[PDB]
Amino acid sequence: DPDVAELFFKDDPEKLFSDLREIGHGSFGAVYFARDVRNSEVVAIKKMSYSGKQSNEKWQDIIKEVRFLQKLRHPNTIQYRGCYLREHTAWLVMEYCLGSASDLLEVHKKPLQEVEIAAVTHGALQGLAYLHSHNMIHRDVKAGNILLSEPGLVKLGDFGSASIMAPANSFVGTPYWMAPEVILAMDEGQYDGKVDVWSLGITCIELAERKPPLFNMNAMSALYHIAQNESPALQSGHWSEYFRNFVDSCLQKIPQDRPTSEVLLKHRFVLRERPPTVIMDLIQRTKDAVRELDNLQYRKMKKILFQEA
Ligand SMILES: Nc1ncnc2c1ncn2[C@@H]1O[C@H](COP(=O)(O)OP(=O)(O)OP(=O)(O)O)[C@@H](O)[C@H]1O
Ligand SMILES: [Ca+2]
Ligand SMILES: [Mg+2]
Ligand SMILES: [Mg+2]
Repeated sequence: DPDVAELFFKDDPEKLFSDLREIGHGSFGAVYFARDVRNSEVVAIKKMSYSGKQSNEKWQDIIKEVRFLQKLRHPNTIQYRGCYLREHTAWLVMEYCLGSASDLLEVHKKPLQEVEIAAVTHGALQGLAYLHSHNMIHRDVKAGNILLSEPGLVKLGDFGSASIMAPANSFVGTPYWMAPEVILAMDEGQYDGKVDVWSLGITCIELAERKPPLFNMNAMSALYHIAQNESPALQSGHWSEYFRNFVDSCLQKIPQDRPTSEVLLKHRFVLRERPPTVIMDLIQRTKDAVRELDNLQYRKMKKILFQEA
């Protein structure tokens, strides 16, 4: 097969990686914490099976994601380390991140501090401006797809729904985070990288309030709501003016009035001076809490400590 010869390494993954532990579950299989035997380094492995009967589509999705991942070379995007094949299962290897921003919201059962939101937002934004400068669109920006890695960098992950070209016209994304002009393709229409700026605004609210607006409504009704109603905003007046302004700019409903990710890189919310260890401290803050969550042996957050086993 042309695609296997071109995109995959020939090694048997079973010989290269060990101590696999599930750290998540995707659409094609679990995602595992693992150690590369060649250097004792921890990695993340997304196993994607293409057996069964949906084999054709499954294989097609795998290759499409691999081709996208290998194009990426930016510090705020998840590092792709290659892929392997073994018995109808493709092993996509990536640098290992200790958790997602949503895992952080789940561990503390509290929104993040504004300075932490600014740091996470800034990382995700740099990653998005990088994709957009190459005519790509992520299309699924949300806290659950933003990963944190030691020492403390924030990276965009999950390129399963990305577009290699803009403008695009596919109904894709996760309802609560979807931009209005993407929903309007449910019928017909086109859009560009600005749909990610909208999703980033919703994600900012999600980090500030633990959930995106409309999370309390079923997905289908939410879609019509997003398309028809005016934009949501941060609920509380206690956040700084810069943060409130960043979110309101991200959530402009008229696409032409919404700024590109490139322009937002210079927004004061993102450029405001903050401690260079904000993320590191957050991670540590989180590790400490995971070790305290009662039932550490039955935790779904205990993975944040897997590399210590
Ligand atoms: N590089 C990584 N390091 C650590 N954990 C990761 C990594 N990539 C993915 N994960 C974990 O695996 C699960 C994610 O992946 P992805 O977002 O890749 O899944 P999907 O295939 O999009 O599945 P879903 O739709 O359920 O999110 C995530 O929720 C995340 O916790
Ligand atoms: Ca199309
Ligand atoms: Mg995902
Ligand atoms: Mg996905």
